[PDB]
Amino acid sequence: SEQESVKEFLAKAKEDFLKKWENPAQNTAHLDQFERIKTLGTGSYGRVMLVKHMETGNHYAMKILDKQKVVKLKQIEHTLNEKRILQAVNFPFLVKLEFSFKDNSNLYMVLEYLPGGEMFSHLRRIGRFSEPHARFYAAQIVLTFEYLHSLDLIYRDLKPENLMIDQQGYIKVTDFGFAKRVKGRTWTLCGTPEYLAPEIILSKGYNKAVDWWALGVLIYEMAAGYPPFFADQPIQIYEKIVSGKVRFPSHFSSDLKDLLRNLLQVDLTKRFGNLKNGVNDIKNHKWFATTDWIAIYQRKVEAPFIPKFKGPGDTSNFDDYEEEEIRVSINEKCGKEFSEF
Amino acid sequence: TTYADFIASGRTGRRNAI
Ligand SMILES: NC(=O)c1cccc2[nH]c(-c3ccc(O)cc3)nc12
Repeated sequence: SEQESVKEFLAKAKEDFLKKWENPAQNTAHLDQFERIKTLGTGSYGRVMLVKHMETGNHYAMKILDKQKVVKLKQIEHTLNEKRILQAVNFPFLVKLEFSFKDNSNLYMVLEYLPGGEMFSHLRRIGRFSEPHARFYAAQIVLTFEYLHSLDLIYRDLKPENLMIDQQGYIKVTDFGFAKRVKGRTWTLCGTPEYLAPEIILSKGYNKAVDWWALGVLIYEMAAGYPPFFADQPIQIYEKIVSGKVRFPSHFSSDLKDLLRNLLQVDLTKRFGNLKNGVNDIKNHKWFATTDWIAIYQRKVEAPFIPKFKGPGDTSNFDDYEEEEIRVSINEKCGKEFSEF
Repeated sequence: TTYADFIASGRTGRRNAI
């Protein structure tokens, strides 16, 4: 039975997660084991660098956080939770944390390198994705949220910026900074304005249904080339979200608009993914009728777009950033705060 | 058009979390 298979898989996956969650892996590498190639990304968190593991010649993306800045920006819990979740999860569409360690000044997350770059760049370059192209990425998100939500995990930051394309043209969810273990409800104001569910904006207690609303935003942005709610300032974006009046481009198929009306649903008792049949309301929708869910999960489906492969450490799909020094203090900074990292 | 409104706006780049 196909439904008996999913239940057994999820039961084993929960058991694997709880074990790693209870006793997280720590200090599984050292900085001297790597060679820096190029800064791939920057921000308040710190930076992401393409690195080369000296012994193997293998390439990885290394996220480096400055402990002092993390403490100053009050992101200690956010940083610890990001790493604790990432080392405990295992799914084909989730970025793998290969190693983690810390020194006197920094925290290091060595992640699987995704040379295809961000979906964001590909989407802005092409303008908009066709419906079968958008469908292929959407299907991977559906299976990822089904996995995360079974572990009582809410993602909270779905957007093309947090999705990256691998060598096979398959996607990977990246940033686990806003991911949270939620048994019942949560109230924290977090996520990206364009992707926020009305209940977050309205300061209500919320759950995993916020991720299904964000899926509706993602699908709309992939298909149209722009989000369903946009404006110059976040405040003006929020007013559009709470209004809920969605306009669809004329090129959107009827099956697409229908699915979108059910995901971009203000009423929590009517939003797909949040009803009696849970994820199956989405999986069995007409828009996903040509989707072979097992073939997507098993990565057997031919991707609609395969990025230009030019070596394992190729950086052509990333923007250039100022190459800043990696300073390591002689003095141990914030030792107590990052004890569990 | 809707795309034109978006393109001319200040939110076409990578968006930060709040
Ligand atoms: N994996 C990459 O190739 C990569 C490249 C550029 C920026 C990146 N940010 C992340 C990432 C992953 C997990 C996480 O909790 C936070 C950030 N991974 C990359």
